[PDB]
Amino acid sequence: MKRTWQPNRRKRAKTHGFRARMRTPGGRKVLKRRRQKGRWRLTPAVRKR
Amino acid sequence: AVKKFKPYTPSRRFMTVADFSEITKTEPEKSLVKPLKKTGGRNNQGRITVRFRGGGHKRLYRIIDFKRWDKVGIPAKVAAIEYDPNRSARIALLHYVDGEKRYIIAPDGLQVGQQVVAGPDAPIQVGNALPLRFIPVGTVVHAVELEPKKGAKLARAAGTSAQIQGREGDYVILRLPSGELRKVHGECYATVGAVGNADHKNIVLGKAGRSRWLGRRPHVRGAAMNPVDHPHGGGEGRAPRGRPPASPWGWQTKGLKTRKRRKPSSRFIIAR
RNA sequence: CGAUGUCGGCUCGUCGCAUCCUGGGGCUGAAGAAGGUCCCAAGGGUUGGGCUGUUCGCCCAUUAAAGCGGCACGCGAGCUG
RNA sequence: GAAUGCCGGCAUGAGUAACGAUAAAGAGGGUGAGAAUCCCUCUCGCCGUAAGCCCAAGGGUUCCUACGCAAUGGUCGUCAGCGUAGGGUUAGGCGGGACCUAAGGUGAAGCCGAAAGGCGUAGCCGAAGGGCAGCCGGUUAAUAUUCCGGCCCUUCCCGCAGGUGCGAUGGGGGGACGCUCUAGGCUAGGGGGACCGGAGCCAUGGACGAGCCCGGCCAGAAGCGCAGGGUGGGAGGUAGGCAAAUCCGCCUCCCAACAAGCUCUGCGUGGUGGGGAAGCCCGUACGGGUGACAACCCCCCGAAGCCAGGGAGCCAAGAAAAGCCUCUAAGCACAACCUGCGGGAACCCGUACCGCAAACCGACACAGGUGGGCGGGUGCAAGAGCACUCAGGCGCGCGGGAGAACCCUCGCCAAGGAACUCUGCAAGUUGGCCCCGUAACUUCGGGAGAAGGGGUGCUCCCUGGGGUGAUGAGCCCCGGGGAGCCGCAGUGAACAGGCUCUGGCGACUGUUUACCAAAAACACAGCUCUCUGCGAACUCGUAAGAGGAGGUAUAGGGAGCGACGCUUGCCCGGUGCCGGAAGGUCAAGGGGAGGGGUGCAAGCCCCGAACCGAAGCCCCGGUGAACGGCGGCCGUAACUAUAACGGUCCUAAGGUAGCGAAAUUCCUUGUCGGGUAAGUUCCGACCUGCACGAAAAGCGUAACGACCGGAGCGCUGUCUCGGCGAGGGACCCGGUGAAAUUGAACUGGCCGUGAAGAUGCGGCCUACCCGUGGCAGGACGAAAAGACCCCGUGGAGCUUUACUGCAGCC
RNA sequence: GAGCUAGCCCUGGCCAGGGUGAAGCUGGGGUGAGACCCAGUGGAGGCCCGAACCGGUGGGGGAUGCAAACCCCUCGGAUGA
RNA sequence: UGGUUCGUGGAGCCAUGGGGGAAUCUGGGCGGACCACCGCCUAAGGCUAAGUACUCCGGGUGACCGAUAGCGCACCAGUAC
RNA sequence: AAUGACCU
RNA sequence: CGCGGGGUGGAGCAGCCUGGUAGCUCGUCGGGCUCAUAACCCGAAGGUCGUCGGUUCAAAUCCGGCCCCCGCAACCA
RNA sequence: CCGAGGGUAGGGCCCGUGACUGGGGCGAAGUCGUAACAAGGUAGCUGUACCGGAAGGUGCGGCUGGA
RNA sequence: GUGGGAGAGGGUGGUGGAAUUCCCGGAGUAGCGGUGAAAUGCGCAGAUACCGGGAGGAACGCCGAUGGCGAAGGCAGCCACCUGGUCCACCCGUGACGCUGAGGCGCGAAAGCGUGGGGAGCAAACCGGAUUAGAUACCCGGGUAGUCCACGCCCUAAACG
Ligand SMILES: NC[C@@H]1O[C@H](O[C@H]2[C@@H](O)[C@H](O[C@@H]3[C@@H](O)[C@H](N)C[C@H](N)[C@H]3O[C@H]3O[C@H](CO)[C@@H](O)[C@H](O)[C@H]3N)O[C@@H]2CO)[C@H](N)[C@@H](O)[C@@H]1O
Ligand SMILES: [Mg+2]
Ligand SMILES: [Mg+2]
Ligand SMILES: [Mg+2]
Ligand SMILES: [Mg+2]
Ligand SMILES: [Mg+2]
Ligand SMILES: [Mg+2]
Ligand SMILES: [Mg+2]
Ligand SMILES: [Mg+2]
Ligand SMILES: [Mg+2]
Ligand SMILES: [Mg+2]
Ligand SMILES: [Mg+2]
Ligand SMILES: [Mg+2]
Ligand SMILES: [Mg+2]
Ligand SMILES: [Mg+2]
Ligand SMILES: [Mg+2]
Ligand SMILES: [Mg+2]
Ligand SMILES: [Mg+2]
Ligand SMILES: [Mg+2]
Ligand SMILES: [Mg+2]
Ligand SMILES: [Mg+2]
Ligand SMILES: [Mg+2]
Ligand SMILES: [Mg+2]
Ligand SMILES: [Mg+2]
Ligand SMILES: [Mg+2]
Ligand SMILES: [Mg+2]
Ligand SMILES: [Mg+2]
Ligand SMILES: [Mg+2]
Ligand SMILES: [Mg+2]
Ligand SMILES: [Mg+2]
Ligand SMILES: [Mg+2]
Ligand SMILES: [Mg+2]
Ligand SMILES: [Mg+2]
Ligand SMILES: [Mg+2]
Ligand SMILES: [Mg+2]
Ligand SMILES: [Mg+2]
Ligand SMILES: [Mg+2]
Ligand SMILES: [Mg+2]
Ligand SMILES: [Mg+2]
Ligand SMILES: [Mg+2]
Ligand SMILES: [Mg+2]
Ligand SMILES: [Mg+2]
Ligand SMILES: [Mg+2]
Ligand SMILES: [Mg+2]
Ligand SMILES: [Mg+2]
Ligand SMILES: [Mg+2]
Ligand SMILES: [Mg+2]
Ligand SMILES: [Mg+2]
Ligand SMILES: [Mg+2]
Ligand SMILES: [Mg+2]
Ligand SMILES: [Mg+2]
Ligand SMILES: [Mg+2]
Ligand SMILES: [Mg+2]
Ligand SMILES: [Mg+2]
Ligand SMILES: [Mg+2]
Ligand SMILES: [Mg+2]
Ligand SMILES: [Mg+2]
Ligand SMILES: [Mg+2]
Ligand SMILES: [Mg+2]
Ligand SMILES: [Mg+2]
Ligand SMILES: [Mg+2]
Ligand SMILES: [Mg+2]
Ligand SMILES: [Mg+2]
Ligand SMILES: [Mg+2]
Ligand SMILES: [Mg+2]
Ligand SMILES: [Mg+2]
Ligand SMILES: [Mg+2]
Ligand SMILES: [Mg+2]
Ligand SMILES: [Mg+2]
Ligand SMILES: [Mg+2]
Ligand SMILES: [Mg+2]
Ligand SMILES: [Mg+2]
Ligand SMILES: [Mg+2]
Ligand SMILES: [Mg+2]
Ligand SMILES: [Mg+2]
Ligand SMILES: [Mg+2]
Ligand SMILES: [Mg+2]
Ligand SMILES: [Mg+2]
Ligand SMILES: [Mg+2]
Ligand SMILES: [Mg+2]
Ligand SMILES: [Mg+2]
Ligand SMILES: [Mg+2]
Ligand SMILES: [Mg+2]
Ligand SMILES: [Mg+2]
Ligand SMILES: [Mg+2]
Ligand SMILES: [Mg+2]
Ligand SMILES: [Mg+2]
Ligand SMILES: [Mg+2]
Ligand SMILES: [Mg+2]
Ligand SMILES: [Mg+2]
Ligand SMILES: [Mg+2]
Ligand SMILES: [Mg+2]
Ligand SMILES: [Mg+2]
Ligand SMILES: [Mg+2]
Ligand SMILES: [Mg+2]
Ligand SMILES: [Mg+2]
Ligand SMILES: [Mg+2]
Ligand SMILES: [Mg+2]
Ligand SMILES: [Mg+2]
Ligand SMILES: [Mg+2]
Ligand SMILES: [Mg+2]
Ligand SMILES: [Mg+2]
Ligand SMILES: [Mg+2]
Ligand SMILES: [Mg+2]
Ligand SMILES: [Mg+2]
Ligand SMILES: [Mg+2]
Ligand SMILES: [Mg+2]
Ligand SMILES: [Mg+2]
Ligand SMILES: [Mg+2]
Ligand SMILES: [Mg+2]
Ligand SMILES: [Mg+2]
Ligand SMILES: [Mg+2]
Ligand SMILES: [Mg+2]
Ligand SMILES: [Mg+2]
Ligand SMILES: [Mg+2]
Ligand SMILES: [Mg+2]
Ligand SMILES: [Mg+2]
Ligand SMILES: [Mg+2]
Ligand SMILES: [Mg+2]
Ligand SMILES: [Mg+2]
Ligand SMILES: [Mg+2]
Ligand SMILES: [Mg+2]
Ligand SMILES: [Mg+2]
Ligand SMILES: [Mg+2]
Ligand SMILES: [Mg+2]
Ligand SMILES: [Mg+2]
Ligand SMILES: [Mg+2]
Ligand SMILES: [Mg+2]
Ligand SMILES: [Mg+2]
Ligand SMILES: [Mg+2]
Ligand SMILES: [Mg+2]
Ligand SMILES: [Mg+2]
Ligand SMILES: [Mg+2]
Ligand SMILES: [Mg+2]
Ligand SMILES: [Mg+2]
Ligand SMILES: [Mg+2]
Ligand SMILES: [Mg+2]
Ligand SMILES: [Mg+2]
Ligand SMILES: [Mg+2]
Ligand SMILES: [Mg+2]
Ligand SMILES: [Mg+2]
Ligand SMILES: [Mg+2]
Ligand SMILES: [Mg+2]
Ligand SMILES: [Mg+2]
Ligand SMILES: [Mg+2]
Ligand SMILES: [Mg+2]
Ligand SMILES: [Mg+2]
Ligand SMILES: [Mg+2]
Ligand SMILES: [Mg+2]
Ligand SMILES: [Mg+2]
Ligand SMILES: [Mg+2]
Ligand SMILES: [Mg+2]
Ligand SMILES: [Mg+2]
Ligand SMILES: [Mg+2]
Ligand SMILES: [Mg+2]
Ligand SMILES: [Mg+2]
Ligand SMILES: [Mg+2]
Ligand SMILES: [Mg+2]
Ligand SMILES: [Mg+2]
Ligand SMILES: [Mg+2]
Ligand SMILES: [Mg+2]
Ligand SMILES: [Mg+2]
Ligand SMILES: [Mg+2]
Ligand SMILES: [Mg+2]
Ligand SMILES: [Mg+2]
Ligand SMILES: [Mg+2]
Ligand SMILES: [Mg+2]
Repeated sequence: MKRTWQPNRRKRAKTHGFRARMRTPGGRKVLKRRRQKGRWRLTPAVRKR
Repeated sequence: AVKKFKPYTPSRRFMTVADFSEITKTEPEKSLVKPLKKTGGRNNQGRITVRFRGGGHKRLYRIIDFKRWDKVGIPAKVAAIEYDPNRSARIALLHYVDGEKRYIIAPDGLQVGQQVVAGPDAPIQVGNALPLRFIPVGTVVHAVELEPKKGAKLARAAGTSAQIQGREGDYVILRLPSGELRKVHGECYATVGAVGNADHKNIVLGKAGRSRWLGRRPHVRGAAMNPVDHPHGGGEGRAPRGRPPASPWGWQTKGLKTRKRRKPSSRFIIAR
C-alpha cells in the first residue's frame, strides 16, 4: 500500500529547516536543546540544488 | 419563464434552469471596470467558521456600483445586461456619456439602449437613483442606502424591493423586503424600481451536484452525529431530540430571539 | 477468570439398556389372523424429504423398525458460523 | 532461584517449515582451484498500452573500467546493484536563477496582545501557470539539444549609417483563459505497390516466378506555394481612465465591409547537409566491415497532435502579474529612441546511473504503492479490449528425482438435477455482432439486452452507394441479390448477461467504519420551523481581526423532515421559547427612624428599621413540521352471538385518516386462504395492535440497488456419491536453514483415589529398543495477567431538572 | 507532527471505444393566429455497455503470509457530488 | 483581590484593578476593628560594595565506582541505529 | 321541546 | 416467584392517610303531566364495605394471613 | 418448396372459481334517533367541500319546485 | 356601405370615498360583548364609548328599477386605453353567398387542486360557552383552509323560462 513516508526535499526543508526552527520560540528552543545535547545535526540534512 | 426538462434522466425530471433571454448578447463580461480576482475560501485565518462551504465553480467578481452619487447629473446609456455569478440578480452594463463604464445591479423592466441617471434632478423612472426624499411616497425602490454616503445595502436580491411609506422630518419610512418598517435617512440614495429576475425563487436545483456547483457542501443533521459532536447526537436507533432543539453550540434554534436588545439602531425600527 | 471456546449442524464413531425393529418366552377378557401385556435378549439394523439457526417438534412418502440416553448438553489444535 | 524480572550467552523444536509468484527449460564450447547458477553459440518458453522506450519525483556513485569473493546474494558463484582503485556528469539556445505573478507566506505604515506574540493595504518572497533564442546528424568504455559537423537563432555593449520629439515603477491596450460537441486543411504515425535499390535463396513433392527475403528516410534559413489565426480606415467634440496624453473610452459624420490590406503562425518546398536494411564475413563482454555511387519513388488509412486567440451549443459563467504595443509627466532634445550593418561581450546551479523499480516509499534483491509522454503489426463490429507477434527486454538468484495420503489451483463425468445447505455459498448455464420479437406497470423518460428466437465460416457469380482520385483506373470504406463446399461444431481459439415472478427498505447517481459492518445507516434535491435590517445573525480569536460577504430577506445562519403522489388530526395542564411600560419577590447602591463603642468636650468610628431600588423567578396570556402526551368500568337489539344506543368515573386531551401477527405480535408455528407431495419462512387476508400512526412524518410509488426475504424456469460435483486425470506443494537426494514453546522427564490403559476430569498416587491390565509418513482424542495443548461477571471508596468517554464552578449572555 | 489520513485554497493533468438520441434548428402538416403532430438534422445527460483510472461486493487462498490488508476469481463507478 | 502564620475572621499592616479624593510640621502614616492617651516613624524619586547562591571551567582530596559498575560515552558517542 | 307495534 | 395499586346498595364512583357521620350520579319503587310513551316534576326505598383474625371504649378506615382484579419487573450470561 | 399437426415462448379476449371485502335487493309486529312532508318546529332542494353512530350538519355559490 | 344610438358586455392599467379590523397618541372611567335568558370571552396590566394620526385588505351605499348588457356562465364606485355583440335611419353596394349541425374545437357559477403572492372582514373543519334525555346541530365567543390576485388546472349545478 501507500506508506507514510513520501519524501520531498522542499517539504522537509520548509518544515524542519534551520530557518523554520529559527522563526518561532518553540523552534529556537529546539536548536538550544539540540546544541546543549551536543547533537552533530541540529536540523535534518536536506540535500540537492 | 424558467427552463424545464424532460425526464430523460432521474433528477432531470425536476431540474429547472433560469431563462437567460434578458441576458443580452454579452455573456462574457467586461475587463477594465471589473473583474477582480475573487478569493474562494470557506474559512478565516485558519479554521472553518461557516460549515459546509467549498467546491463549486470558479468565479470572477464584478465590482458593481453601489453608491450612485459620484455621477450626479451625468446620464448613462444602458449598453447590456449580463449574468453575475456572485449575486442572485442580473447586472446592467451602462455607458456614461462621461466615457466611464459602470455596472449597475439590473432592475426589472430595464431595457438596453435606455437612458438612466442619478441625482436630486432625475425623472422618477425605472433605473434612476435619487436621495430618498425627492422620491414620491408610495413608489417602490431598491438598492437603498442605510445611512447616507455609505452605499446600497437594502434590496439587491433578485425580485426584491422596498416601498416608501411616509416621511418624518429628516427620515422617510421604508417597508423592507422582510416586511420590517424602517426609518431610513432622507439623504440616502435609492434607485427606483424592483430588482427583477424574480423567477429566481422558482428554480428547482434538481439534484445533489447542482448544490455543489454553487459551492454548497453537504449539511449533516445533529441527529446524525454523536454526543461529542452535537446536542442531538446519539442515542440508539433514531431519537426525537430529548431537549429543546439546539444548534451544535448549545443555543436553542426554534424561537430564541438573537438580535441584541440595547442596539442603538432600535429607535429607527417599527416592525418584524 | 496469568482463558476449560459457549448452541446447533457436519464428520467420525463408541458405550448403557430402563429394547423401536428382528430372535426366545409366560399370561391374555389369546378361535385364527392381527393386537394387548410382561419376562429374556442388545448381535445387527434403526430411510428420504418439507418448515425452522434450531435442539425438539409438526407434517409428506415410506419402513421390519423410523428406540431412549451417556461419552465436557461426545467431537471447532477436524470443518462449519 | 524464581519477580510473563534486566543485559548477555547457548540450547529445544530441527536438519524440521521455508528458499518470495506454476513465464520453462535443454545442449555444446569457453574461463577457472572450484561451474545447474559466469561468458559465448544453437534450441525452447514469457512479456509486448510492456515485463519495451523517454521524462518528473525520490535516491546519491549504485554509471564505466581494472583487479578481486571473506561478508552482503535465501543455493552456488569465477558473476553482481558487493570489496579495492582509477576514470566519467562539458550548454547564451534544455531546466532553474541575474523575469513575472497564484493560493499562501513574509511584511514598511497601522492596529492588537501580561510576556512570548497575534493581525496587517503597499512591497517582497512563492510555480508542473505566464514569458523566453536549437534543429538534424557524428563521435566516448562511461557525457552530449552540452563536445564535434552542418544549418539557424537571442540578448546585451562600442561603433559607424539612416529614421523619430525621445522619454517612466505612471494611463490604456494586450497578455487573458470554462465545459461539451465539433469544420476545413495539414503533420506525427501506419498499410500496400507490378515501381526503385539489394546481398542472396530454389530446399522435401511442385515453383526461376509481377517468387521469397530486406530497405526504400531525416533536418533544412531566405524565397516561394498551400492551409489558417489576429485585426477595420479616416475627421472632429470630449467633462471618464485619480498629474499630463495625440493613447484608450464615449458621442457624431464620413469611407470599408471585406480577412480586400497589413501582419503572425502552421505545413509543404527549398541552397545544402546527414542517414541508409536483410544477409555475408568477422575476434571483442560487443561493436566493426561489406552489402551502397544504396535506392531514397507512387498510392492509401490517418490522429486525441498542429494551424489556436478556429466554430457551435450550454450554465455552474470560467487566475494574476511581467514581457510586448501604445500614450504622454518630470526632465532632456550635443541627449535619447527605432531600424540596418560591423566588431566585441554572453555569468551561477543541474546534467553520471536507477526510475511501475534489486538503485524511489514499504527493516528485505518484499507477488504491495508510485505522476507525465511514446507504446508498431495482424485479426476479432470498435478500442489503450483480447489472442499471437516487430523493436526491445525477460525465464522472476536453490536445483535434482519421485508420481503416496492430504491441500491448493484446474479439467471431465453415467443416471438423477438443489434431494446440498443458514442460503444454489461455490461452480455451472447465459455470453460478441446483425436481424426478428417483446408483458404488467409507468412520473410518457422508461420498464428493454424485458422475455423468446433465428442468422454468423469458406467458394464462385451478378449487383448498389460513397472517399481519394480527372468525370477513370486502382487504392479504401460501408451494402444488396443468387448459386454452391466442408466439419459434431463457423464471434470453430481468446475477450463478452443466466432469466422471470413477487415482497421488505431506501426515491434516485452518490458517501461512510484506511485494517472484520457499504447497509434500511450518511448525503441528496425538495418540504416546513426558526433566527438574522447589515458594523446582520452565527462562528473563530484575550484582543486586533477574519469568516459570513467584497453577500443584503428570492440573502445568510440554525433545526427537523428527506424525489414524488395523497395527506399530516386532538391536547398549551407540565417543560421550552415568544409576547405582557400592572403586581409579588428581588442584589449592590440610595435613604437614614433608631441604637452602640469611646472621648471633658467638639468630635471620631460602628452597626441599623421605614422607604426608593435591575434582570431573574413568581404571576397573565400565546405557541406543537416547539420538548412532549393522545383513558377505564358496567349495561343494552323479538334464537343465539354481537352492540349502532345508554349509564358512570377520570383527563390537559382521551389516537382521526391510513396501515396493522408488521425491520413493530409477548401468548404464537394466532385463524383462515395461496405457492408445496409436505411451508415455525414467504405472499393475501381477519384484527384479540402484550407494545403502528401522521415531518424521530403516515400510507402508497414508476425507476434505481454488489442491500434483505419468498418462489419458479434454465443449468450444473451443491448433493445421492463419488471417480479419474492435470499442474504447484506434500515425499526421497544435494545446498542454505528458521520459529512460537520449553520446571525438569526414564511422558502406557482401566477401575479407583486425590482441590471434585491423573503418564507421575493405589490396585490391576498391557507393554522389546529407535525412528519415518500420516490423523488430531489428550497432555484441563500454544497464543494473549478474561472481553463477560464481580471486586477497587481505580480511570476515562457520554448524559442530565446530581453538586459545584467557568465561558457566554442578561 | 496534515511528507499517512480528512477538508478546503492555488495551479496543471487525465478520462480508449462503443451505445441511447433531450432541447434546439430546418422542412412538411394543422389553426383566424396558435397549442400541437410528423420527419430530418442536432448531440444533451450526477444516462447505458466497457478499458485505462478510482473502488472493494461475494467466495476461495493466504494466517511465523509475497504482504503488520496481500493474491486469484467475481463485482460497483467510470463527463462527474 | 493578592502578600503575611492569617482560609473574612474582631482582620490590622504591606501591595494594588475600580470610584471618590487632601494636606506641607498646628503636615502625614504606624504600634492588629475602633476611640482616647502615651509613644515609633517621615510615604508617594533613585543608586550603593561586603557577608550570600551556583559550578560550563581549572586544582585538590576520597572507610567513591572499577567496564552489566562509574556520567548515556574509559574505546573518536549524544555517534551507530 | 321526541315518539305512536302489525293487518284490516 | 418479586414488586404496588385495587374489591363499598342494582350500575359507576366517593368516603380511609388527620378511627366514631357512609355521600354523588344513574337505576328501582309510589304519585303527577300526557289520549299514551319518553323527557320533566313531586315523594320513597335501598349499602354482612372480598374474606379470616384484634388493636381499640369503637374499624369501611389502623395492622397481619389468605382469595380474586389490574399494572410494573424478570437484567449480565 | 410449401405443408396437417406436435413442440416451445409470449401476448389478446371470454368463462368458471377464490380466504376476505364493498355496497345492493328483499324478508308482518327487534335497536337508535327525527332528517323530510304544515314556516315539520333551523324554508326546502341543490353542485362542491369538510365533518358526524345514523338520518344528517355546516361553509360557498345557485334554484322557487317557499313567505 | 354611409351616418348615428343605448348598454353593470369583455381584457388591461390607474384612481376615489364610506365602513370594519389592527397599530400609535390623546382624553377617559367600571364595565363591555352577547342572548329567549345566559355563559364562554374582552376589561383596573386602563377595556367598551370619544377624538387625532397611520396601516391594510375586500366590497362598491344613495343613483337602482318591477331596469340595462351578454350566446350561456355571468356583468355594478370612477377614470383612460384596447375590444366584441347589437339597434335605427338611408334604401347605396354584393347578389342565394341560406338554415341547422354527428364529431371537433372554444367558453363555462360556486366549491375544489397546483405554483407564488395577499389575508381587513367573513368563515367549512376545529376549540369552547350554552340549549337538550343526548347536540358531533340550530344560539353565542374564538378560529384555519378558503373567500382576494397572477398563471395553470378542474367541466359540475334547481348551469332554470
Ligand atoms: N328497504 C329498501 C332499502 O334498504 C333499507 O331498508 C332495510 C332496513 O333499513 C329496514 O329495517 C327496518 C327498520 O328500518 C324499522 N325501523 C324496523 C323494522 N323492524 C326493520 O324491518 C326489517 O327487518 C325485519 C326483521 O329483521 C324484516 O322482517 C322486515 O321485512 C325488514 N323490512 O328493513 C329493510 C330491509 O327490508 C333502507 N332503510 C331503505 O330506505 C332502502 O330503500
Ligand atoms: Mg483563526
Ligand atoms: Mg498561519
Ligand atoms: Mg442532511
Ligand atoms: Mg451514529
Ligand atoms: Mg450533548
Ligand atoms: Mg428506539
Ligand atoms: Mg438525542
Ligand atoms: Mg474462569
Ligand atoms: Mg496456564
Ligand atoms: Mg432387559
Ligand atoms: Mg407376548
Ligand atoms: Mg444400538
Ligand atoms: Mg430452511
Ligand atoms: Mg441442546
Ligand atoms: Mg449415542
Ligand atoms: Mg446439561
Ligand atoms: Mg458440546
Ligand atoms: Mg452471524
Ligand atoms: Mg526465592
Ligand atoms: Mg534472554
Ligand atoms: Mg534438504
Ligand atoms: Mg516435525
Ligand atoms: Mg515433513
Ligand atoms: Mg519443504
Ligand atoms: Mg526466487
Ligand atoms: Mg507470447
Ligand atoms: Mg558504494
Ligand atoms: Mg555495473
Ligand atoms: Mg571482473
Ligand atoms: Mg552465498
Ligand atoms: Mg532473500
Ligand atoms: Mg576464478
Ligand atoms: Mg563495485
Ligand atoms: Mg551576478
Ligand atoms: Mg525571483
Ligand atoms: Mg497576494
Ligand atoms: Mg500580501
Ligand atoms: Mg504575520
Ligand atoms: Mg515579485
Ligand atoms: Mg514555466
Ligand atoms: Mg529556455
Ligand atoms: Mg548512458
Ligand atoms: Mg553546435
Ligand atoms: Mg513617444
Ligand atoms: Mg498595465
Ligand atoms: Mg523438390
Ligand atoms: Mg513500405
Ligand atoms: Mg524538408
Ligand atoms: Mg486627466
Ligand atoms: Mg551501413
Ligand atoms: Mg474559439
Ligand atoms: Mg510587480
Ligand atoms: Mg545526462
Ligand atoms: Mg542521462
Ligand atoms: Mg534495474
Ligand atoms: Mg509510466
Ligand atoms: Mg529476486
Ligand atoms: Mg517490487
Ligand atoms: Mg526495497
Ligand atoms: Mg498508477
Ligand atoms: Mg496493437
Ligand atoms: Mg484493425
Ligand atoms: Mg471488439
Ligand atoms: Mg492486454
Ligand atoms: Mg454427472
Ligand atoms: Mg448427461
Ligand atoms: Mg433439468
Ligand atoms: Mg432443501
Ligand atoms: Mg437436509
Ligand atoms: Mg433464499
Ligand atoms: Mg453464485
Ligand atoms: Mg420487471
Ligand atoms: Mg439508497
Ligand atoms: Mg471496515
Ligand atoms: Mg454496495
Ligand atoms: Mg467489506
Ligand atoms: Mg416532500
Ligand atoms: Mg467582517
Ligand atoms: Mg468578503
Ligand atoms: Mg437555510
Ligand atoms: Mg431520516
Ligand atoms: Mg402532528
Ligand atoms: Mg404552555
Ligand atoms: Mg402542551
Ligand atoms: Mg398556558
Ligand atoms: Mg417572559
Ligand atoms: Mg441596603
Ligand atoms: Mg448606608
Ligand atoms: Mg459618654
Ligand atoms: Mg423586575
Ligand atoms: Mg394482527
Ligand atoms: Mg397456513
Ligand atoms: Mg423449495
Ligand atoms: Mg397449505
Ligand atoms: Mg401477512
Ligand atoms: Mg409493538
Ligand atoms: Mg414508528
Ligand atoms: Mg412527529
Ligand atoms: Mg421516511
Ligand atoms: Mg417499491
Ligand atoms: Mg449506488
Ligand atoms: Mg447496495
Ligand atoms: Mg466434489
Ligand atoms: Mg484427485
Ligand atoms: Mg499433481
Ligand atoms: Mg517409556
Ligand atoms: Mg480419574
Ligand atoms: Mg497409574
Ligand atoms: Mg514415582
Ligand atoms: Mg510421527
Ligand atoms: Mg492432540
Ligand atoms: Mg494437521
Ligand atoms: Mg485442545
Ligand atoms: Mg490454553
Ligand atoms: Mg487477570
Ligand atoms: Mg483486564
Ligand atoms: Mg465510596
Ligand atoms: Mg493532505
Ligand atoms: Mg465514452
Ligand atoms: Mg454519447
Ligand atoms: Mg428533435
Ligand atoms: Mg454515467
Ligand atoms: Mg455504468
Ligand atoms: Mg461502465
Ligand atoms: Mg494514458
Ligand atoms: Mg473508501
Ligand atoms: Mg477466509
Ligand atoms: Mg470492473
Ligand atoms: Mg493569601
Ligand atoms: Mg488577606
Ligand atoms: Mg473557612
Ligand atoms: Mg487604588
Ligand atoms: Mg497606609
Ligand atoms: Mg491605614
Ligand atoms: Mg508601629
Ligand atoms: Mg493597639
Ligand atoms: Mg514606627
Ligand atoms: Mg527617599
Ligand atoms: Mg545591588
Ligand atoms: Mg572497589
Ligand atoms: Mg558502562
Ligand atoms: Mg571483566
Ligand atoms: Mg551505559
Ligand atoms: Mg322510537
Ligand atoms: Mg303507525
Ligand atoms: Mg294480514
Ligand atoms: Mg315512576
Ligand atoms: Mg455482559
Ligand atoms: Mg376472476
Ligand atoms: Mg324534522
Ligand atoms: Mg326544517
Ligand atoms: Mg333541515
Ligand atoms: Mg351543500
Ligand atoms: Mg359542524
Ligand atoms: Mg363599450
Ligand atoms: Mg389608545
Ligand atoms: Mg339598391
Ligand atoms: Mg351552427
Ligand atoms: Mg369553472
Ligand atoms: Mg372558485
Ligand atoms: Mg389556491
Ligand atoms: Mg414549493
Ligand atoms: Mg368571527
Ligand atoms: Mg330534547
Ligand atoms: Mg360561530
Ligand atoms: Mg384540501
